[PDB]
Amino acid sequence: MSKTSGLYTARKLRTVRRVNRWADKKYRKAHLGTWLKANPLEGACMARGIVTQKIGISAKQPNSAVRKAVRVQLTKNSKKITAFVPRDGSITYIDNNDEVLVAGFGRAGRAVGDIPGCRFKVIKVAGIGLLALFLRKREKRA
Amino acid sequence: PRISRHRNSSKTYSTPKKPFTKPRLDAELKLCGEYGLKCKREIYRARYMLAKIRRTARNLLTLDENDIKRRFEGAALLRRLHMLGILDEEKDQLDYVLGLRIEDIFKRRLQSVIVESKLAKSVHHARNMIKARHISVGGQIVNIPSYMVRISNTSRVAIADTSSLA
Amino acid sequence: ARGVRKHLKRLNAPKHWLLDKMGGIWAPRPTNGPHGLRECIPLILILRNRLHYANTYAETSMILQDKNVLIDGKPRTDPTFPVGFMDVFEIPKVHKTFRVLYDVKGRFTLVPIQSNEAGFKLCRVQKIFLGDKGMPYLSTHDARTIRFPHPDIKTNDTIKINLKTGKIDEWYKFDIGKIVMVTGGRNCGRIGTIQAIDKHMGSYTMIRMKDTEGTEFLTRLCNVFVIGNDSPAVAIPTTKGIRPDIIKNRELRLRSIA
Amino acid sequence: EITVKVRKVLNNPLLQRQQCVVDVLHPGCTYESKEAIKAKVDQKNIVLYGFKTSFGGGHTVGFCNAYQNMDALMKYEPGFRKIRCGLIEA
RNA sequence: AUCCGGUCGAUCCUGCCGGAGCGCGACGCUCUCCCCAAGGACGAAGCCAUGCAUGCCUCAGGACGCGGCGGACGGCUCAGGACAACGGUUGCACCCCCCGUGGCGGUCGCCGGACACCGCUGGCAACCCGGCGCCAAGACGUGCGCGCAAGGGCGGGCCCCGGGCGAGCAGCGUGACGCAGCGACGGCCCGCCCGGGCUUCCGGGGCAUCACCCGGUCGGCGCGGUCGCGGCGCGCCGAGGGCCCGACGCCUGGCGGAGAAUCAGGGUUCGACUCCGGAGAGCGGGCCUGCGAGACGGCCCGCACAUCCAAGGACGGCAGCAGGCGCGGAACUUGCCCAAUGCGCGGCGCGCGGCGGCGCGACGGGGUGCGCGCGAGUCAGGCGGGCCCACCCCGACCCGCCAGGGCAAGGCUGGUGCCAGCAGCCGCGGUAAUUCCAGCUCGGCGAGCGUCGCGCGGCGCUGCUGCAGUUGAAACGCCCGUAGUUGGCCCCCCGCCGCCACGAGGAAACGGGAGCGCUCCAGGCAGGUUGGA
Ligand SMILES: [K+]
Ligand SMILES: [K+]
Ligand SMILES: [K+]
Ligand SMILES: [K+]
Ligand SMILES: [K+]
Ligand SMILES: [K+]
Ligand SMILES: [K+]
Ligand SMILES: [K+]
Ligand SMILES: [K+]
Ligand SMILES: [K+]
Ligand SMILES: [K+]
Ligand SMILES: [K+]
Ligand SMILES: [K+]
Ligand SMILES: [K+]
Ligand SMILES: [K+]
Ligand SMILES: [K+]
Ligand SMILES: [K+]
Ligand SMILES: [K+]
Ligand SMILES: [K+]
Ligand SMILES: [K+]
Ligand SMILES: [K+]
Ligand SMILES: [K+]
Ligand SMILES: [K+]
Ligand SMILES: [K+]
Ligand SMILES: [K+]
Ligand SMILES: [K+]
Ligand SMILES: [K+]
Ligand SMILES: [K+]
Ligand SMILES: [K+]
Ligand SMILES: [K+]
Ligand SMILES: [K+]
Ligand SMILES: [K+]
Ligand SMILES: [K+]
Ligand SMILES: [K+]
Ligand SMILES: [K+]
Ligand SMILES: [K+]
Ligand SMILES: [K+]
Ligand SMILES: [K+]
Ligand SMILES: [K+]
Ligand SMILES: [K+]
Ligand SMILES: [K+]
Ligand SMILES: [K+]
Ligand SMILES: [K+]
Ligand SMILES: [K+]
Ligand SMILES: [K+]
Ligand SMILES: [K+]
Ligand SMILES: [K+]
Ligand SMILES: [K+]
Ligand SMILES: [K+]
Ligand SMILES: [K+]
Ligand SMILES: [K+]
Ligand SMILES: [K+]
Ligand SMILES: [K+]
Ligand SMILES: [K+]
Ligand SMILES: [K+]
Ligand SMILES: [K+]
Ligand SMILES: [K+]
Ligand SMILES: [K+]
Ligand SMILES: [K+]
Ligand SMILES: [K+]
Ligand SMILES: [K+]
Ligand SMILES: [K+]
Ligand SMILES: [K+]
Ligand SMILES: [K+]
Ligand SMILES: [K+]
Ligand SMILES: [K+]
Ligand SMILES: [K+]
Ligand SMILES: [K+]
Ligand SMILES: [K+]
Ligand SMILES: [K+]
Ligand SMILES: [K+]
Ligand SMILES: [K+]
Ligand SMILES: [K+]
Ligand SMILES: [K+]
Ligand SMILES: [K+]
Ligand SMILES: [K+]
Ligand SMILES: [K+]
Ligand SMILES: [K+]
Ligand SMILES: [K+]
Ligand SMILES: [K+]
Ligand SMILES: [K+]
Ligand SMILES: [K+]
Ligand SMILES: [K+]
Ligand SMILES: [K+]
Ligand SMILES: [K+]
Ligand SMILES: [K+]
Ligand SMILES: [K+]
Ligand SMILES: [K+]
Ligand SMILES: [K+]
Ligand SMILES: [K+]
Ligand SMILES: [K+]
Ligand SMILES: [K+]
Ligand SMILES: [K+]
Ligand SMILES: [K+]
Ligand SMILES: [K+]
Ligand SMILES: [Mg+2]
Ligand SMILES: [Mg+2]
Ligand SMILES: [Mg+2]
Ligand SMILES: [Mg+2]
Ligand SMILES: [Mg+2]
Ligand SMILES: [Mg+2]
Ligand SMILES: [Mg+2]
Ligand SMILES: [Mg+2]
Ligand SMILES: [Mg+2]
Ligand SMILES: [Mg+2]
Repeated sequence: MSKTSGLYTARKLRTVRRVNRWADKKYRKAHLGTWLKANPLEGACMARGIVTQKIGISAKQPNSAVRKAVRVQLTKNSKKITAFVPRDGSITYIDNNDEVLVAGFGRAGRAVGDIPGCRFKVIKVAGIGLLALFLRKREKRA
Repeated sequence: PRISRHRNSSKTYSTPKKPFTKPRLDAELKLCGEYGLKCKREIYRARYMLAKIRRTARNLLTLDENDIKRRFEGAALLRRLHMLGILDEEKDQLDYVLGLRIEDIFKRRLQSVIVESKLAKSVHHARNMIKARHISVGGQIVNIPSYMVRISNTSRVAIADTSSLA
Repeated sequence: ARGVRKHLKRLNAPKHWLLDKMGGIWAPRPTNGPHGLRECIPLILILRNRLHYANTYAETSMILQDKNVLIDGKPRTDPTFPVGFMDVFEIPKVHKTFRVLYDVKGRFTLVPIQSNEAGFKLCRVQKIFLGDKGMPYLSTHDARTIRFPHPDIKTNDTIKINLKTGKIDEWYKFDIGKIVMVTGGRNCGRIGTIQAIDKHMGSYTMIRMKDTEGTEFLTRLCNVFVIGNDSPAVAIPTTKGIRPDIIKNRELRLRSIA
Repeated sequence: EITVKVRKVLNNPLLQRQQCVVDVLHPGCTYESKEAIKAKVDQKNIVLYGFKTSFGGGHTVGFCNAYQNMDALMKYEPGFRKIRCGLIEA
């Protein structure tokens, strides 16, 4: 019957499911424990760090552009990341020592769109929300 | 702990699963037009309050006509549905509960009752008059547009004796 | 812990006390005495919670300091004193005498009784044993002790005690066809006649009884109290140990607001 | 005001008092105080407390402790209610 | 009990990627009124200035002191610990227990002296103490008394089977020891009660790139120790004990349950925190006093850290309540009070707990009009409250956040010209852009909307119900074969399993659910003979 039947086979039916559960990439990513170790944010929604550089990144094949990003050192584990800055003209609030709050792009650690090697993005600069800085609701000191 | 930790609370509405469906999007605003509804939540609440009384009946109807659970809870459900006027006397069968719509629930609101007896010209004027403490239920001043009026208490809906319209 | 418990949270109090879950973090903890924690009621829960002679704890104390309450003929000055099944409850200044029994929902009720009845008590023989220098003793459901009992009295019988001398004047034997009342479980409070006794070697002995309308029920032998011989030796509530079904109870409830 | 009624009267010769629930009816107007309606419910042995007004007005419910002696009130009454009536003030 | 966009010139599939719902936190923007309500848990059980968290009543005006009861309960936390703990279910004929409530009470003439508070003198930086002296008891000490505390030797029947059992159990008699406890205001002792200690059966995480493991380990005999049984410890004797029905080892950002999130049915995931149980108090150990502690708002020692100082010494433990530092994406006042609910002593005590303050974590109700009267505010009096306030009553004045090509509801002008930028996915932009930046208009949800991460759903892409294996990923090259799983037909009316039904017994809160107009409502257990089934 391609599966075992019979009134006394509960142990086998449970062993098979336990073994074949690991064959799914989603389950293996969320349950094995290697992704939690390798995750730069250590399983958190966001993380703060200091900017070490400003950079421009080429887009992928069918598009043509220079995307604006920053290399960031993490406070809590001293890892190296790169984070994207959205919203036209926003790369002008980022001095080379500016505490930044950084979150993900969505897709839970996968690159999106046309930016090669980018999985994070800046949401706050030196204490102030970057979106409200673009919408002209608050301003930086000087 | 503090005593307040033992107090219960609950959500009383369910949002739909596909938000951007056109036919129920305009069917949902004809309802906001025939009744002075503030926002979509007051529709959601209604459907939620239907979805429970529909779950009970279908549980008892799967049972047998002579079981005590049917004899007890179906009688309780019918006795509760007849006092609020959500269901009428001539339908005293548990199978008459399943074909109920939301409009039956909306028709027993105080805002709707006062419109029926023509105390208010429209439903919007009725809502305004409700907020102004201008209407009493059984000699008791009721401020709530969403108030649910029992058939016992529908003979006795008036303007309040204390009022500027008296 | 490192020692005995002296507190009792409100949600952890026995469910037949009918305590309400707001209005307090704590509940009274019954003091040790004639009755256990689970099968009792703290005395305060009658004077304040039920009869409203007092309205707070502090003014419930002063009623019991000046000794206005007698339990089995003695003034108890302790608010968490455990009063329980068959205890005589007499308040003289209001001339109220009660006997503490169970109702048909397993809760304590007070039954008015006459001055010709409050001078005696029914106890259940819990055990016979040899004490010091080999003398015989019997122990009851009230933590009472009697030396040199008449040899006929055996375990599970009930005895009748005058409430001033503290001696025995009558006894009822546990048999077939005796009138009985259940003191705990889930048939607590209802009254019937014994029609079976099934012993199981090593294990519990079960009793089958039958009400006065003929309803039959079962329980353990540790829960059946004899109240007489085909006629109850005492007074019982108006319902007389007949338990309605939920439908008839509902129609009686509908009739009260009617 | 013009309408004062009482129910749930319990005589308590242990605390030397009588306990009551009082309903006050004042359609349209206020009832001005408890010190006012104290006449309808001697006067100095009446202890009035726990008064609530319903929504819209017109109804009030409260509680009465009516003592018989005067030592009884200084003995069995909480030490802050005797200051709300001006009887001690410390 | 629902799907939709993306592989091609076009087409049907497999298959994933993306979208659409609910919940929990964090971030952004924004906020009129009222009710309910969580709040330094998240590999830092990291470190702590200051104040508070435990007191209340026999002998003289009172304090003070002596004596007594309590401080082992209550509060905090989740570090350790995976055949533990914990949940249901048994037992002690192997046990200990304060208070309280019943009992019981037979034991080979009013005694003594001395300690603190206190006087007189001192030492010391301060912590803390010394010397001499008059004085009491419901404190000790010794005791007046009809002999009886522990332990011990004999008192059983050689198919099979009341004092009290299912069960030879408990008492008593009689020979020897012993001289305990209770007696200077009469209590040793006994039953119950609550509580504890262990204990029977079933349940009780992952990894096989951990296949063999253990040697007081498995059993027996004898003593010791314990409240008590027991390899619990010690001497002697034997070689046992566990394992693919997964032992042993390793790992866990592992406290368990009652429960919670999601939602056709079957399921998946999480169990910091309210109740119940366990464990700890910087980390190891040790102990005294007591009925009860291996106690940390008790003591002693080692270690790691701090504190004052005349340099001789003395001295500490916020995972209590506030508060601070550090850390982190992430979490409030150094408030008032014993009035309530309860606990200790009886009149007090109590950072238990209660009341206010901060509080868009989250819940519930009502507004920004209607065809012409209101609420939000203001000032007074009530009501309430430990005292003030909020609510209620009477009197006189008076949005926003995201979008607009498709998925997916909603389309004209200027700027920019593969640049700037958008875009979860398809894609958009090359100087006519339905998508960038703006203006107008329009759409959705709405005092609340968007973004990030995670759980559940979507998903019959984990499949027991219920997937796939000719060619899309997938039948071992073949035969034998143990454990495992499975096994034709037949006798009915016995026994022993399983299985179905009905009972008994044990916890509430949660979850359902009968009845009841907190003005409705989230609630609560109310109420007008009652009720909480
Ligand atoms: K198959
Ligand atoms: K299959
Ligand atoms: K198979
Ligand atoms: K089988
Ligand atoms: K499989
Ligand atoms: K504990
Ligand atoms: K103890
Ligand atoms: K204790
Ligand atoms: K409680
Ligand atoms: K409670
Ligand atoms: K509680
Ligand atoms: K107590
Ligand atoms: K489904
Ligand atoms: K396609
Ligand atoms: K093709
Ligand atoms: K396809
Ligand atoms: K923390
Ligand atoms: K912690
Ligand atoms: K975590
Ligand atoms: K977190
Ligand atoms: K911390
Ligand atoms: K003690
Ligand atoms: K102590
Ligand atoms: K805390
Ligand atoms: K833990
Ligand atoms: K104790
Ligand atoms: K065990
Ligand atoms: K066991
Ligand atoms: K066990
Ligand atoms: K087990
Ligand atoms: K494994
Ligand atoms: K050995
Ligand atoms: K041994
Ligand atoms: K040995
Ligand atoms: K050996
Ligand atoms: K294993
Ligand atoms: K942990
Ligand atoms: K289901
Ligand atoms: K499943
Ligand atoms: K299910
Ligand atoms: K499903
Ligand atoms: K918490
Ligand atoms: K805890
Ligand atoms: K807990
Ligand atoms: K608890
Ligand atoms: K507990
Ligand atoms: K506990
Ligand atoms: K605990
Ligand atoms: K502990
Ligand atoms: K520790
Ligand atoms: K320590
Ligand atoms: K330690
Ligand atoms: K230690
Ligand atoms: K220690
Ligand atoms: K102990
Ligand atoms: K120790
Ligand atoms: K220790
Ligand atoms: K402190
Ligand atoms: K902690
Ligand atoms: K505080
Ligand atoms: K910080
Ligand atoms: K910070
Ligand atoms: K108090
Ligand atoms: K005590
Ligand atoms: K407090
Ligand atoms: K007005
Ligand atoms: K006003
Ligand atoms: K005006
Ligand atoms: K106005
Ligand atoms: K006006
Ligand atoms: K845009
Ligand atoms: K995405
Ligand atoms: K998509
Ligand atoms: K697409
Ligand atoms: K153009
Ligand atoms: K799935
Ligand atoms: K599913
Ligand atoms: K499904
Ligand atoms: K198949
Ligand atoms: K392949
Ligand atoms: K292959
Ligand atoms: K292949
Ligand atoms: K094959
Ligand atoms: K194979
Ligand atoms: K083979
Ligand atoms: K074969
Ligand atoms: K074979
Ligand atoms: K085989
Ligand atoms: K087999
Ligand atoms: K099998
Ligand atoms: K088999
Ligand atoms: K077969
Ligand atoms: K069965
Ligand atoms: K309970
Ligand atoms: K009655
Ligand atoms: Mg504790
Ligand atoms: Mg050997
Ligand atoms: Mg748990
Ligand atoms: Mg827990
Ligand atoms: Mg906490
Ligand atoms: Mg402690
Ligand atoms: Mg310790
Ligand atoms: Mg931070
Ligand atoms: Mg409202
Ligand atoms: Mg599935």
